Amino acid sequence: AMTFTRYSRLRVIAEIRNIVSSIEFDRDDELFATAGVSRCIKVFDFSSVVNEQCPIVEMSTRSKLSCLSWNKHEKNHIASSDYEGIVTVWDVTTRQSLMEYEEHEKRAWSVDFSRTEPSMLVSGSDDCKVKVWCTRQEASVINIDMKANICCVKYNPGSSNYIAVGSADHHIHYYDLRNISQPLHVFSGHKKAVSYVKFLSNNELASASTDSTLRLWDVKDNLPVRTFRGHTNEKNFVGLTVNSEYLACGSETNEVYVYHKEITRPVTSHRFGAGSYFISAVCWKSDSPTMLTANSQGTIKVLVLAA
Amino acid sequence: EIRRVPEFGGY
Repeated sequence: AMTFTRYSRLRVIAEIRNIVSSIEFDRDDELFATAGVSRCIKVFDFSSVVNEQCPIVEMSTRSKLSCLSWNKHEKNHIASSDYEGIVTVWDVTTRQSLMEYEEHEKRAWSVDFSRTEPSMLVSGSDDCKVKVWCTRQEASVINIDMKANICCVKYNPGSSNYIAVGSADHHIHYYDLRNISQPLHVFSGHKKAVSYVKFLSNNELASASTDSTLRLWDVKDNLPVRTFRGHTNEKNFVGLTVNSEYLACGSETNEVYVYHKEITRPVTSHRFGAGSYFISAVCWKSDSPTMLTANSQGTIKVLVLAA
Repeated sequence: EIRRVPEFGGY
């Protein structure tokens, strides 16, 4: 619950030396994948990266990628969302696109595979729609017409009935997919678009916004909890990743920031290393102090919180 | 610019 006193720094344990828009671990934290403007989904072996730097899979795409989400049951399956609006499910062993969902009419910023109903995935787009898909069906299962651009959609980790939707309207819309006529709750507090939403647990939701804050919310009792400050994020998608205790995000200062969920100012930060670069993607290795990070130059680092 | 977050200010 309170391990932050153990840590003062992030150590670099590996570096792979354009923009990486997304970096994500597979179901077992064995492989990770990167994707971005270069139209190539690259899969790396985490253990090889730490011990040694060539990807073990490279899948070319039709469009720049905005987001990746690995399937939580089918080890080899990974979804992507791209700038043409296409949501694709890939098999990293065969390299084939298994599904190409094409209903979005503008760039899709986000895709997320459900942890608990692993054939379900959700996407959000500049077309102001949230779409829920099932890997066994070609047509969307659920469509939510919203009023503003959707930057991020994330399933609750304990139930596929709930999604958090981060909107350009500055709010987080929390839906029960069993009745989409109204969200369960809409969380106001951010002053700019909500670029990411991520759950620490079934009841704890975090968000990032281009108001240079992260925020923590209680989705059991629909309460604001805490606002986190220190990083610079006024313009770009700079990444958000959370686990049971920690939030990490990028910064337009080319720094990674780590917050403990109980403390509003950073536990630590790391300068990536003249130029205006930004951190563009982050991903914890589950509840451990290890994290993947990447920036707008395409550099990837494996970092670990340390004393 | 490609990773700029959208801004919305309509109805």
